[PDB]
Amino acid sequence: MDVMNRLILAMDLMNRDDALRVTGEVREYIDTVKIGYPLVLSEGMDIIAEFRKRFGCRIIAAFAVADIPETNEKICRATFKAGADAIIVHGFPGADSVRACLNVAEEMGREVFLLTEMSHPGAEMFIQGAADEIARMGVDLGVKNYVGPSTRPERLSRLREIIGQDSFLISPGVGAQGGDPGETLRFADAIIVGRSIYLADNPAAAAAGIIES
Amino acid sequence: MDVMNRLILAMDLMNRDDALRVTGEVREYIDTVKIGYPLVLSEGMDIIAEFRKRFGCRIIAAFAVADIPETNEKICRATFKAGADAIIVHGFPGADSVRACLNVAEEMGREVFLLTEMSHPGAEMFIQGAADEIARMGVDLGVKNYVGPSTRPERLSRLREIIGQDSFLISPGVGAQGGDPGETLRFADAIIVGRSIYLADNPAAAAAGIIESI
Ligand SMILES: N#Cc1cc(=O)[nH]c(=O)n1[C@@H]1O[C@H](COP(=O)(O)O)[C@@H](O)[C@H]1O
Ligand SMILES: N#Cc1cc(=O)[nH]c(=O)n1[C@@H]1O[C@H](COP(=O)(O)O)[C@@H](O)[C@H]1O
Repeated sequence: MDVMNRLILAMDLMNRDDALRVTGEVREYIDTVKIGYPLVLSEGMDIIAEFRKRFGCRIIAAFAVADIPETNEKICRATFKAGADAIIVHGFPGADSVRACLNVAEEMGREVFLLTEMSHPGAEMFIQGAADEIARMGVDLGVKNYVGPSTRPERLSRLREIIGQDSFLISPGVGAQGGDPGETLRFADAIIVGRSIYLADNPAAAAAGIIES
Repeated sequence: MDVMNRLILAMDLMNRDDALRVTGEVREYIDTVKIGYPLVLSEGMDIIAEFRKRFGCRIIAAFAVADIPETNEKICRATFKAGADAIIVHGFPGADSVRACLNVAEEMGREVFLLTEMSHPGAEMFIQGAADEIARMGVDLGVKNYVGPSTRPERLSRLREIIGQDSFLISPGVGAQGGDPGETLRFADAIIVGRSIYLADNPAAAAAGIIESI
């Protein structure tokens, strides 16, 4: 995936009008948009088609997939049918759940991102201790795309080590959760940014600002 | 929560027509339906309102919520606005992510179910070794409703031990994944059943048969 400006917009606004406006305003800067459940549960899967029609930006469905293999397969099918380029899947439910998603993505020609360690404080309780093994599981399964935390650069460094230079790594937690764009991009290929852009008075200026830095 | 016949239907059919037809066939037996992302992503969140209108069943949103606190809060907000009575939330992302869901549920008069240990084989890799501690975290947070695996009755037993007899416990993995209805109801208050009913030739007979076995 060639992410324009190394910057992925996390569009977690929950009404259609505002989400469309803000994404439109930053389209000169960003060609890849991460759409998750706050927007999808508010406006429907039809929102993915709408973004493709309006903007011709790649769409990553941030659905943190975390069910049994049979249900993960259905979720991936529904999400790729709607037009997502990629889906984010949790590794902590284990290898069979991840494989189920890889099998659908292989079949429909789309991508899986493996979420390895999360960026919020609570991630320290259980996920962090499992994360290096989760990332190594991903590599053994042939996963090529990963997600790891902007808020813990030492952990993001370790996860880049495990997955190698050829793997693709994107990282949330920049801005509102306290991660730095520059320090993150020493390990991640691209940064994910939501609130620092979408809650700005001038989203385009906020995006331009991050990019210029 | 009083689940009729201790049986919750997991409605994971992916089209509106089949989902409404199958649910209508078993409505005599079941007043609680677990609706997950397979149905919601195929048909929209309006399907929740439509089930309440047609059936008046309780709806548990099986969304395995597993994001950062701020995002979990927005998912719970959207879900309860859509008319879900309860939502399923993962414990593995930690206490702050579960507390975000509890906060919204409290504000809206809804219930959070904490998914401790999952029922599929992959659960053994990472989740199982954290599951007792996740359950203890639930107790510490004041969680009253939990989910644990029919496929590992000794783990389900341990979950019931940790949370005590006054917490409510529901359990998937019955039928298709190899769990036994009667054995699971030694420890769980209610069982979740999907494919054994909704893939049956006569779903009504499948549900009646299950209820008879218990
Ligand atoms: N993907 C993902 C996910 C995993 C993680 O560990 N940390 C996150 O912040 N996220 C998501 O990234 C986005 C971060 O947005 P923000 O820049 O903090 O506003 C949100 O959509 C959040 O749900
Ligand atoms: N809730 C939940 C979930 C957590 C888990 O550990 N195991 C499950 O099977 N489930 C869900 O319960 C249902 C079990 O359905 P079935 O009876 O195996 O067809 C599915 O909706 C599955 O996604």
